[PDB]
Amino acid sequence: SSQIRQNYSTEVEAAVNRLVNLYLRASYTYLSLGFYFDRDDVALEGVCHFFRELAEEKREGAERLLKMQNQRGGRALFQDLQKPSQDEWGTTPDAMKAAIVLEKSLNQALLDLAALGSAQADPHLCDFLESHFLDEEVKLIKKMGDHLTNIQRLVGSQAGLGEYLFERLTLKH
Amino acid sequence: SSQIRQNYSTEVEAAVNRLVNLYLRASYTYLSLGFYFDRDDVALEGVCHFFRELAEEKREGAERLLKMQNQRGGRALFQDLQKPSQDEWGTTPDAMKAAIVLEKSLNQALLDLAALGSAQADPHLCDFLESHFLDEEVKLIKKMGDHLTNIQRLVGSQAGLGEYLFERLTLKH
Amino acid sequence: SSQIRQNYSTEVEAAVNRLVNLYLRASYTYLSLGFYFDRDDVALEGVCHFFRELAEEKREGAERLLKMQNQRGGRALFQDLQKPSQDEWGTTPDAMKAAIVLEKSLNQALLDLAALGSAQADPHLCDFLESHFLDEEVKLIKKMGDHLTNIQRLVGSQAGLGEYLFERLTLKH
Amino acid sequence: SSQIRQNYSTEVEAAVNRLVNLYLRASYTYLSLGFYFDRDDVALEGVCHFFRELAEEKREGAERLLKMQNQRGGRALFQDLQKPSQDEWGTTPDAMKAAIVLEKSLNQALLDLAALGSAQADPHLCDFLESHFLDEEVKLIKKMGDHLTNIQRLVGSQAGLGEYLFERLTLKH
Repeated sequence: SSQIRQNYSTEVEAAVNRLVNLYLRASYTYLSLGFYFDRDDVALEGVCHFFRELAEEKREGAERLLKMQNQRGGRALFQDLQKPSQDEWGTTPDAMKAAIVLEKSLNQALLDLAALGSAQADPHLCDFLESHFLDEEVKLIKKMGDHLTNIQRLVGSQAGLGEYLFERLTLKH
Repeated sequence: SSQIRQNYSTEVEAAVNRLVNLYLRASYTYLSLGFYFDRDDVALEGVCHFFRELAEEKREGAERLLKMQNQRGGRALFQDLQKPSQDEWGTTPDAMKAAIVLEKSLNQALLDLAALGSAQADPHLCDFLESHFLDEEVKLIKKMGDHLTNIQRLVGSQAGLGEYLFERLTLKH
Repeated sequence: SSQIRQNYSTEVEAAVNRLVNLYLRASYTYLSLGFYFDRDDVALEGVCHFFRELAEEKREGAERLLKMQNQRGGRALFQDLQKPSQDEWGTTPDAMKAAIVLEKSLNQALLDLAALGSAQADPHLCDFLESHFLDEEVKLIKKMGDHLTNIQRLVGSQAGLGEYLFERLTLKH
Repeated sequence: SSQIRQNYSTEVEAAVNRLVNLYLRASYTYLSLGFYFDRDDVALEGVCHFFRELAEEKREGAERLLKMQNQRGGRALFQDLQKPSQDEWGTTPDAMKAAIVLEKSLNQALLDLAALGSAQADPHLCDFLESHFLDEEVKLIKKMGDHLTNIQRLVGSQAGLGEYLFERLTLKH
């Protein structure tokens, strides 16, 4: 039951639950990406840390959504978290490309929820999504695109050398 | 006169004045609630302080609206502030329920103004309302619902004991 | 490939992957438990925080296992994370009982891995499991049993009052 | 003579003496590796320091074993320290490979002693070996494998450039 629910549609409530699942799935994907780069036969620790920090960010996104669900008087419903799409993630550009695909899919889900909010005349969604979700997503995707461009520039020259240099000189330690 | 008014409809200007009256009326209601709980035959000071702090918040809301009215080149018009709906506010759950009804009515007024802003293509209202009003309202109502649930849980067990414990252990001192 | 794997059986490698899945599933279960207690019609925030902190601990356990998997030259393989067993978790004693069942199942999995390590003459597992896993589990289960005993003592007297008092006076804020 | 020896087999006592010799031999090998990289016609100082620090670690391991030998009432017996297997150590990947072979041989000796401890029902060996020896060895070998993977990635691109970059950007100064 809820004594507080007001102007909160069943459609939005369901979309929010779906988005929680998407963020948690993304977090899981990033966990797998991070540990792949920590393999002794891959050993690019800056990439390990980059993806692990993304896993944390996506889990935090999911938690923000769940907190909002309860604030509005909606009810969290969890579904299975499907395993990541790959067991091994190939080269650094392969992984960065996969990350961008993943982020674009999350962004589209956010765009769809924003549209739904407008269609349902639910202006709280405007405050909720605009900064911590939509703006963060635009910023993250820009950073990922920038990273992809740098690694592509580097591996065009020499692949092994390029991947090492990117990990040492772009990624944080 | 105004040398600055731009894209600010008479409808929005009027709605803003009405909302000022609603916030001030809410502030007045909370003043009465607070002092009721300070009666020597009620004597639940945590509840006194909870409602007095709400009275302050609602007055602050009204002042934010009036500042915005002037920023846009609209003109503040004040009306009588109707006395609160009750002279005595019953039990703690009675009062918390009354507070929630009051807050839901303010929230609906905010929702109506947000809708009007969209209908009038007045995007400044989006920035203005989203955080200090719509988000604050969602957060406040969640807190009130949580409080009501706790006091209901307690007075289901034993009323006197329950009201005392809630005031001592949930409410701030 | 691995250039480092030594004395690390395929059986242990598989068991470790299974245990990662179990820890992540437990983390997910605790996420659901925590948010259930944050519902406006439940509103027991000490219980919210207790389970959320457990969710963090279980995720940390999974990450420790994955780090060890790579240290040994094994290969992480992720599977679907099955949704928690319930959508709503009943009373505080209901939830604490469910937590204990969950923890006992993790503990049994740890016991099985310890046995396997001994059977495979893999003494690194002795150092790895003993403190951060086996000892932490014993300590956690003792705390949970203590909590269950306290809430049972309280709800035997008066249920609503008992659950409120436990949340206020035992659980951390 | 000893007035303290209890549950300490002659087999374990002998194995411990052998392991002291193995650690000291490893320390000696690392001394030679370090100074090879300090040759003016090699001049990779990060590699000098990496191997010198390993020489220190192995000597410390030997000293820990000797302290334990006396704590148990066993008697240290020293044998000749055979000279390292090479006078010159080739390329950085050549040396890193040689280090890994060396470490795997020490690890196997530790595994054998752990097995012997279990066979002799000598549980003090469990506490003694688990962290400072078995866990340290797993961690060290992971680091070495990671290093080998990075240098292999680099020298696959361009050997001279690769060895220089690894020394400058991976190894500590």
